[PDB]
Amino acid sequence: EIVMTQSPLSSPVTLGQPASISCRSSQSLVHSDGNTYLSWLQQRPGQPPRLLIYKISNRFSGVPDRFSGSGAGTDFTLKISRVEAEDVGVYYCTQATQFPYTFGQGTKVDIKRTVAAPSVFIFPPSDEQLKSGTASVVCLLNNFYPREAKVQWKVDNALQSGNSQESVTEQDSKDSTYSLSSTLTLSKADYEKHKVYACEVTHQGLSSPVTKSFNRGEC
Amino acid sequence: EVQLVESGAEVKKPGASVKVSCKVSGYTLTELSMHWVRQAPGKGLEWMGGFDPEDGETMYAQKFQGRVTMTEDTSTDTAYMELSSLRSEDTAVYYCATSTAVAGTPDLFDYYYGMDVWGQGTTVTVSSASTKGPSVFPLAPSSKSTSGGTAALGCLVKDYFPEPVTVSWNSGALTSGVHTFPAVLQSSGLYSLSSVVTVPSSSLGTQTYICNVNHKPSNTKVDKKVEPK
Amino acid sequence: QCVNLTTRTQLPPAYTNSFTRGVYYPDKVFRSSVLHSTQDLFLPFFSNVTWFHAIHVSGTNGTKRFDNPVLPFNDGVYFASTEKSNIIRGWIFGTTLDSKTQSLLIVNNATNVVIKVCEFQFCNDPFLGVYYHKNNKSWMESEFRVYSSANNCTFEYVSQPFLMDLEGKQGNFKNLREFVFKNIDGYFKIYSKHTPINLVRDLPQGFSALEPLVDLPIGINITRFQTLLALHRSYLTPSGWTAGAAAYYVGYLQPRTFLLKYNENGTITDAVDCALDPLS
Ligand SMILES: *[C@@H]1O[C@H](CO)[C@@H](O[C@@H]2O[C@H](CO)[C@@H](O[C@@H]3O[C@H](CO)[C@@H](O)[C@H](O)[C@H]3NC(C)=O)[C@H](O)[C@H]2NC(C)=O)[C@H](O)[C@H]1NC(C)=O
Ligand SMILES: *[C@@H]1O[C@H](CO)[C@@H](O[C@@H]2O[C@H](CO)[C@@H](O[C@@H]3O[C@H](CO)[C@@H](O)[C@H](O)[C@H]3NC(C)=O)[C@H](O)[C@H]2NC(C)=O)[C@H](O)[C@H]1NC(C)=O
Ligand SMILES: *[C@@H]1O[C@H](CO)[C@@H](O[C@@H]2O[C@H](CO)[C@@H](O)[C@H](O)[C@H]2NC(C)=O)[C@H](O)[C@H]1NC(C)=O
Ligand SMILES: *[C@@H]1O[C@H](CO)[C@@H](O[C@@H]2O[C@H](CO)[C@@H](O)[C@H](O)[C@H]2NC(C)=O)[C@H](O)[C@H]1NC(C)=O
Ligand SMILES: *[C@@H]1O[C@H](CO)[C@@H](O)[C@H](O)[C@H]1NC(C)=O
Ligand SMILES: *[C@@H]1O[C@H](CO)[C@@H](O)[C@H](O)[C@H]1NC(C)=O
Ligand SMILES: *[C@@H]1O[C@H](CO)[C@@H](O)[C@H](O)[C@H]1NC(C)=O
Repeated sequence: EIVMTQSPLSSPVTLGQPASISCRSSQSLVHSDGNTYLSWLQQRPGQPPRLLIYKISNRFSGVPDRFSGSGAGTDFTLKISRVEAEDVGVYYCTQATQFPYTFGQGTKVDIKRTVAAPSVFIFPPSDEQLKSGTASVVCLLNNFYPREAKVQWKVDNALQSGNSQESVTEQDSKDSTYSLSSTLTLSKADYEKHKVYACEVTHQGLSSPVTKSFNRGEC
Repeated sequence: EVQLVESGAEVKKPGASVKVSCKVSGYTLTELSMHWVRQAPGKGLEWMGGFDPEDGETMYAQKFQGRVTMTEDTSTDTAYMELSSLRSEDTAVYYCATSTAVAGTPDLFDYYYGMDVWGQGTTVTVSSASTKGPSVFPLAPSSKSTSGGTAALGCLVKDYFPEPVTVSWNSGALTSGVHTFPAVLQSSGLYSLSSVVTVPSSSLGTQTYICNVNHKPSNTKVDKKVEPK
Repeated sequence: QCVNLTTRTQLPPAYTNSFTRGVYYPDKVFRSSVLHSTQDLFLPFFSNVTWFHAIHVSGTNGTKRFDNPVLPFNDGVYFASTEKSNIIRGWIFGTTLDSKTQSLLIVNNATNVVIKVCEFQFCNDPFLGVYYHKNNKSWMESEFRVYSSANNCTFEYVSQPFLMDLEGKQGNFKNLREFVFKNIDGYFKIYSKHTPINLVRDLPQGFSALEPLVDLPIGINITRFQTLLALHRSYLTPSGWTAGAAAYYVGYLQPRTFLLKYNENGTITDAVDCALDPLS
């Protein structure tokens, strides 16, 4: 069965300028009776994917006419012109031939924000987390990218990695940033023996790594 | 011109069966072709089921063949999809996508393929565990966490399967600088969330903030104060 | 169902003047070349037949106007339309067009005509819907856009369809169909004709011997009627309904006296009305 791909797997575009997503295939998608079947689904975060240019080069009802399809045969291309807000999401490129359909390798776009500096906040385990049987420390890094960044935990200064799970937020609308969190998981016996807790972050957007922490208790 | 209606959440237990429903409105079920599409979380889109405007048959994704069936109640305008012997890796949002079987007039016939309208999803979840309440740990401010351009303040919730929740961090009073994540499924089969809102710095000291940790399936509407520490 | 629609437009119902139309055989007698007079109901000659516009297009951009209002049945109706595409299907004669009274319904459904008399519960804008069924692979014609429910029906007649077209001449034909309905003493009689035509729009000048189709032993009390349109679903073309373009002519009978002239074959020819002018 078919199994195409994508191109930019991202492409944080700029305001007001056009953009280009490039699809691909591994068959010839010209279905019998000669009309090929592409579509360009747009899915917002936390919403169903709507629809955009279906059947190669067309437009769907209510699509605000900035979108343009191109290509034929095996290469295809969507092209937005002079983008703005309200176009941020993922753009799948489903085929519709050979029964067992298949969707594009996925492709997210967003705003083209400059490599700004992150901001670092750390928090320790509450007083009822001290007797919970299992505590935790968070690494509230604010503003960053999920792919070329880097979040590092410094459990009281000693680089301790390998026991962490990561949760990153989306981009903001007023700022179009990217929150970043990490979940250090150790035993109850390890989390009490300490005080000067700190989270040190290194990332491409920062000249020097940050270093924001909190003293167990105090004011 | 078409509206699709979903069917609410469904937490289940491994080995059982689950049936998901989808109500059309605007057109009738005997001129649309339904396709079901999973969304395994944080991943792409996967096809199963569907319908061939040709041969009228209802193909079945090889991946889910002999494991799922699909039936259509054309009287009440709902379509049903029954997945059986649910393994651990089937937690997904299940979309009810459709199109119109042909294109045109009574004069021109194009068997048309694809998906046009996508109906809002239901969220099944397999889990070998049960339902638990909260584990709220109010992440107390700090010395230099506060007294800046903006502060930071949060609560920490681990090892729970209440499913949803809310956070808010108050009663609709706070909404500035709060960053949330997509929870998670620890290796034991439990969740672990951190919701630490970058609040303003000028408001603390005169009025502390509260996380409203409300667990509607567990019915543990605990609202913990987070006194700066 | 019951998807209301109408807009508002309507302007003044375009009037016209049928010259000599609507002479139905006022009996079941075979006759030779004689002169026959008859007091009955007829359409008086040179009358003011109203020209109603159905789905109505306007030179500018799409725009379709809908306006087939219910009309008075008075004592009898001369119905006529040209319509090369079968977009007229039938009529829904009745009293209140609701429950608590019965209603007659004629649908055409071009393989078999079928008539019912139920206590229907019509929408305020009835029409047949045409769609595609995805099984039987064939465009079916479900009638549930007309009425909600049909219970207590006390009749059901089936028969080869009335509106049998032909054309097959790429134009120049236009096949003017006429019908005359009259309802007396607990019966319901329909008279019909199909005629080739070549005039531009309006009624021609010749004679038409409308011979009877049926007679229905009903006994229903009728005082108001309407006409059924067959709108189809639009699909992937940017409600989703409204086929074609249509119009029909309506004019009401009155009791008059005519002097019909028979052929040697047994068919009429020229009808003389006593009442038109002093010469007549
Ligand atoms: C034009 O109108 C006709 C009158 O309604 C339609 O003819 C009949 O349609 C029925 C279904 O719509 C056919 O099946 C019948 O269904 C009932 C339902 O419960 C059964 O009782 C009957 O026994 C069953 N009849 C048979 C023979 O199985 C009728 O067969 C059919 N009659 C004929 C003579 O065709 C036409 O379908 C309609 N035209 C179109 C295009 O829809
Ligand atoms: C088809 O037409 C029928 C003719 O009217 C309707 O049947 C009528 O339903 C009434 C109830 O809604 C019956 O009322 C009964 O009236 C008698 C005397 O009038 C009383 O003694 C009874 O108590 C009373 N029963 C009830 C339950 O109120 C009428 O008798 C009955 N008519 C006949 C001739 O039987 C049907 O309603 C109609 N079909 C539908 C679906 O509405
Ligand atoms: C046939 O039905 C009509 C009802 O539409 C009856 O005609 C008159 O209807 C008006 C309402 O528009 C009533 O106010 C009158 O009272 C009705 N006429 C009479 C004489 O009562 C008509 O009577 C019915 N015919 C029969 C034989 O019952
Ligand atoms: C009816 O009248 C017509 C003309 O007055 C006659 O029909 C013609 O019949 C002859 C047969 O000898 C044909 O060759 C002609 O082509 C017919 N013309 C038309 C217009 O039909 C007929 O004789 C009359 N009598 C009947 C039909 O019984
Ligand atoms: C349209 O139809 C609806 C019922 O479907 C009715 O409530 C409404 O008053 C109607 N409006 C007009 C202008 O006909
Ligand atoms: C037909 O009726 C209209 C009513 O407005 C009138 O103006 C016209 O003169 C009438 N025509 C005839 C031939 O009676
Ligand atoms: C058409 O559909 C009816 C039921 O909807 C079925 O009984 C009949 O066999 C079908 N005919 C064809 C030719 O598919």
